[PDB]
Amino acid sequence: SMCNPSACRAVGRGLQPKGVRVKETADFKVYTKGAGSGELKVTVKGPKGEERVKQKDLGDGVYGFEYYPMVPGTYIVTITWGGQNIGRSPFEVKVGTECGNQKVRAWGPGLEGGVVGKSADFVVEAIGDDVGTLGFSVEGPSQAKIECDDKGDGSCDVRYWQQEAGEYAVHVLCNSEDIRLSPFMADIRDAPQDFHPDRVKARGPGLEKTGVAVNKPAEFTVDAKHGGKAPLRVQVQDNEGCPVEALVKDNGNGTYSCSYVPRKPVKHTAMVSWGGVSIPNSPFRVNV
Repeated sequence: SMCNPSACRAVGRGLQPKGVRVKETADFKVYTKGAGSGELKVTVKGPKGEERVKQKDLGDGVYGFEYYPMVPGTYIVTITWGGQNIGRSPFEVKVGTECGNQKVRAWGPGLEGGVVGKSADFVVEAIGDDVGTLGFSVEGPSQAKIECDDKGDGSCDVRYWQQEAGEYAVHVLCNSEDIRLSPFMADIRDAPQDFHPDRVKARGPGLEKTGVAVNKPAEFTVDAKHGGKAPLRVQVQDNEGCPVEALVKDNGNGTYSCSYVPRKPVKHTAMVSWGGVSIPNSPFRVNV
């Protein structure tokens, strides 16, 4: 027909051994296209026995799943294609209690996705002023090379590099415990041919080191004519973890007229990724 479970992949935060906490949605996807004629079965076993599992057909042999852990402890996720375990099934998942006082937060394109052979980066900035020890590790189809530089500013930049497509688990640890939402599931894509995230320049008043005022429409342009075709993502937030609104007008030629309005003369951070990869100079730290 013929059944071939080795062509199946099971990825998602709901399958990671550590990091998931109670009252969180534990999500994961299963890829089955190309695995021949078969049958997918997903079971989640917790300390309370059977766990409810919501399934959603994502098209093209991809199926999304969500279970909702309520009590800490060990959960087992069994994923089978024609009676044979898929990938690393069964998955042992240790669900923790509600996270305590967060001393640090993390955001950036490298926590959500990236491109093969390209740098996947994010930033980890301090909450308050109680200093500790930050830990980083990345698990996936290949061993990523991690680099992070303490900046004293309280926000230190983190980068990891790989050369294999797939989903990676990025762990940010504060005093040897996964911070909230850690591990972060990054979807690393294979590089399009014409796509050059390098050379995607973003100039403008809204991105300069100085010169941005509060309640002013701080604009900037993202010229990307020789960068292939790939989605543009603009994300802005202040010194706290609070996002502020961005507006991205596709001007139709390959350039973009981007706008965001700050609402505090406090330092904002504007991240511009092209095809899931930080363009040069991003993260833009703007003294608004």
